[PDB]
Amino acid sequence: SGFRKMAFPSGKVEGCMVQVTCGTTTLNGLWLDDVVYCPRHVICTSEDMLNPNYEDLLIRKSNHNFLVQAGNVQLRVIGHSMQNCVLKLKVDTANPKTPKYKFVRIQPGQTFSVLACYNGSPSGVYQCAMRPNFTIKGSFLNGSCGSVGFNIDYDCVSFCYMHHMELPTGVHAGTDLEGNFYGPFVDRQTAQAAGTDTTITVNVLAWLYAAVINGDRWFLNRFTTTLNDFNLVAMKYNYEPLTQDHVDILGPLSAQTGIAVLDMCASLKELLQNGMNGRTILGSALLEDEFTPFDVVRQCSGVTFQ
Amino acid sequence: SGFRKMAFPSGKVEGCMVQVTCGTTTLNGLWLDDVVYCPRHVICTSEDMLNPNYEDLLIRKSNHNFLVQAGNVQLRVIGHSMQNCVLKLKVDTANPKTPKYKFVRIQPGQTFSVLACYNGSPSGVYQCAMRPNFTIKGSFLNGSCGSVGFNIDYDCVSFCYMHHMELPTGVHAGTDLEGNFYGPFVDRQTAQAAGTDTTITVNVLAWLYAAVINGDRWFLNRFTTTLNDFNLVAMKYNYEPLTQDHVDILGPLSAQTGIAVLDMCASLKELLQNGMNGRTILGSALLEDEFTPFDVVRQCSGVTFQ
Ligand SMILES: *[C@@H](*)C(=O)N(c1ccccc1)c1cncc(Cl)c1
Ligand SMILES: *[C@@H](*)C(=O)N(c1ccccc1)c1cncc(Cl)c1
Repeated sequence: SGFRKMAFPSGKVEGCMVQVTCGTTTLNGLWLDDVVYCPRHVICTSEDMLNPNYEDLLIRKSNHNFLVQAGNVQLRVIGHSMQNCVLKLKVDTANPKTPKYKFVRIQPGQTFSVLACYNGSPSGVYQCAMRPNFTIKGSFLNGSCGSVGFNIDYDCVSFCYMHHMELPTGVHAGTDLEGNFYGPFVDRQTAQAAGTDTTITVNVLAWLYAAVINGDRWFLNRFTTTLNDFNLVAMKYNYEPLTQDHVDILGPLSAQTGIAVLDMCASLKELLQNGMNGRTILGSALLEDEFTPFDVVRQCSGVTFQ
Repeated sequence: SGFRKMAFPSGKVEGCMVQVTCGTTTLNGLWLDDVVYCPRHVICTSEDMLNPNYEDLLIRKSNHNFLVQAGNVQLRVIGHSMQNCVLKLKVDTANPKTPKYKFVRIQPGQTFSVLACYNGSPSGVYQCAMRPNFTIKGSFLNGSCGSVGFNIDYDCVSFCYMHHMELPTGVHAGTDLEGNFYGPFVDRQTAQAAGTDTTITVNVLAWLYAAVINGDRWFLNRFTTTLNDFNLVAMKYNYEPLTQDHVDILGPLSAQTGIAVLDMCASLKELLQNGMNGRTILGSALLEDEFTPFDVVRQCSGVTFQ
């Protein structure tokens, strides 16, 4: 029992983190086989990151302008190319710690683990969700760009995020590992802002099921609701719509607890309309929306990775 | 910016986890140099864990009664001994992945990372605090016993916790790595219960400083308080006393923010007396007490580990 914001073991990713330096700019890179991936804004100085022409900045660079450090061991760069917003640095040594991996792009609503890094050295690991507005509520300081987000499935690391920037509200934006930004953000200095967010409804429902599995039942009730009537209430409280696929995905958790999905929707309705009245759910006084149905099944059932 | 429940990178500990099997009992062990550490209740069956005489149970065992698996590679046990509530299994191979380590015992109020494991295979990583009542609010299923808690300081892993059992309220108890339980718990079947807990005051204050550093200031006020007058209020709300050493420890965070410690106490007072009035602090609607002053400095300043 218990329920925690739980990340994947980070060791497989720790063995890929390196430090990339170009001029006075130092950030983090990801070393898989004989390529180091990193943000292309590694080639920018302070005045460069205003309206940068990255193609122009890159043709002015040489292989020897890039220093890659894997621990205390220097990696010789033998090739470089730009792909969207990431740089690909060909090095003369393949990483012997390369795990089985994929480059995947995730959906808003999905979760992943983040291994925060500084100067190529891992600092901490935590769980994040992709917000509906394509930002993430991360924890990142200066120098963290290049840190990656990932999921692990058995032995295989699915890299889904590379960190680039902080937005003015303190939230974070970055790219998938092909260099394509999540959401309407660019790797330059503009007035870009997050734009409005919503609560991830299916995840809140998953977490209420997590609570029932763990013995919190005070918020249950005898009422039911229709999907349409629930969706009317969700829209009023800035929750995103619930679909029949969301209902289907919640099926196993429904069947394990004996609580129909639309019955749990009725509970969520009351919670939105009445608040929590001085009580808590899984140690929280807010409706938590950063656990997916998969996350709940994994933690309340117990799947490992090798 | 941002503030997350952040664990240490787990890779150094992943390389020490093994599976230990005795009869039909399978759990997790920690392999450092040529010793595997695990709970001594590995030698108990179902009827054994009622009023077990562990000395009697152990003398009946042989080296070959213990199967240790490190991945898909079997480890030959060449010696065994009991030390308090842990078993020490001497194996014929030293773990080549042994990090620099220490066995430390932590204080209630301190935090650590937990690498949850099943069948010797890591499942997830998260942050925990030692509660004042010496339990931990973990996330553990059957088979997790033997999982360890730890902190990392540069390159050195300080192991502080080995998981043993779940108590009836869903919280968890275990030992330090010398086999000595945290709190008044025993590795047998009794009606043992957690006993009353308190909120870790110095940690709440640290977290309010974390919030100010990150831009939440709504809870600040012009009032101050004396240490004695604050401690009168804390006792009424089941917070533990704040000492002059707590005030000293909060010094750097006070100086970084320009908010005197006793001024932040005045804010906490008002928060305890008035609630949070529909607002949140660092994304939480409760006063959070599982970050130490060290945790806040590490995350809001950015220290790594190698
Ligand atoms: C990612 C990175 O290294 N950035 C810096 C920081 C300082 C000098 C050059 C580059 C960075 C950080 N945040 C946003 C952007 Cl566009 C670049
Ligand atoms: C730690 C462990 O392996 N336990 C079991 C579980 C099933 C059979 C034997 C031993 C265990 C779990 N929780 C409490 C205690 Cl005293 C033992």
